[PDB]
Amino acid sequence: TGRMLTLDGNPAANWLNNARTKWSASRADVVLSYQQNNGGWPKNLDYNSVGNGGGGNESGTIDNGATITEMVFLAEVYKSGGNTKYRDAVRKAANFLVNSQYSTGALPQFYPLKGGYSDHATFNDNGMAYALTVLDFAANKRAPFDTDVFSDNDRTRFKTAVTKGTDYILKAQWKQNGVLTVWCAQHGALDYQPKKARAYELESLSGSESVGVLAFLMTQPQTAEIEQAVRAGVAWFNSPRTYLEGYTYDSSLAATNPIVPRAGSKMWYRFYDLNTNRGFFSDRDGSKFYDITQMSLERRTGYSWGGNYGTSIINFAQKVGYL
Repeated sequence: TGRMLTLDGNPAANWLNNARTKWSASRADVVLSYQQNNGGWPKNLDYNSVGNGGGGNESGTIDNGATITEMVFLAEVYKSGGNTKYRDAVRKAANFLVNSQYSTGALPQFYPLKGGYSDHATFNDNGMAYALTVLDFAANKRAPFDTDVFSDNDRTRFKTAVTKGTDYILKAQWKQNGVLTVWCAQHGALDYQPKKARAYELESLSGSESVGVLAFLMTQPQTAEIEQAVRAGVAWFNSPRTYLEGYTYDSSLAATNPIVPRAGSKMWYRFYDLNTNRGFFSDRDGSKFYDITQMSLERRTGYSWGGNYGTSIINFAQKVGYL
């Protein structure tokens, strides 16, 4: 309606609403106990298995759902139970995210900056896209942030951060021989270029992370340029030059080859070549190759090299008429 798309079925919104009750509410004190003084969480943790934390002075991170998940969860616990220590934790977390943001809008994996690939704009593990989703829900007074947790001035700051992040995403979207496509799992914070991360994470279009970036963009006012960018990304996911036809990724078969023939099924690669759009593989030696059986056993079983990534964004695009 107008230039706003529904949030019903939006993958980023679904992640956020699920995060509100990710753990038992009785785990709130254990979650709180790991928050660093800068407002971020230090690592991804399983709060159903760990003991009490002891705070700390290390860098915060958005690796593997950290910080963004905890802050949404604690905002909901505050909404439901009224204990202001949780409100205060959420305030520190939102400030952490904004403090981490580069002038260009990029969000790093770790902050304060640790050097290496963690400094890059990090789409990996839905980090930057879902962090911007959290800030956008906060900016727009959406539950669980419709309590007294934030002021009007806070929301103005968050809207600015979301706008900068959107600008970053639009500038980083990869032009493949003149055609707008999608994003690498990480890009240069200042130069917008695709970057490597770990040895086996090469410069590429990301089949895994580009879904969440498109979902975040679909939460925003659909300007002419944003509509074009989203339609381009969806068209890339829905192209026979991108998906593998009559295949699925079965991780139970990873001992030799998880990419297997299957009727009525499409598969997306985790990594595509920036220029040729060929699905590819890597390994701990940083090599680039096209036959997954050439990979070390530990990397083929220890990391997913493809999946059903496109399904959720293509179905959502169909729902809202973006095909």
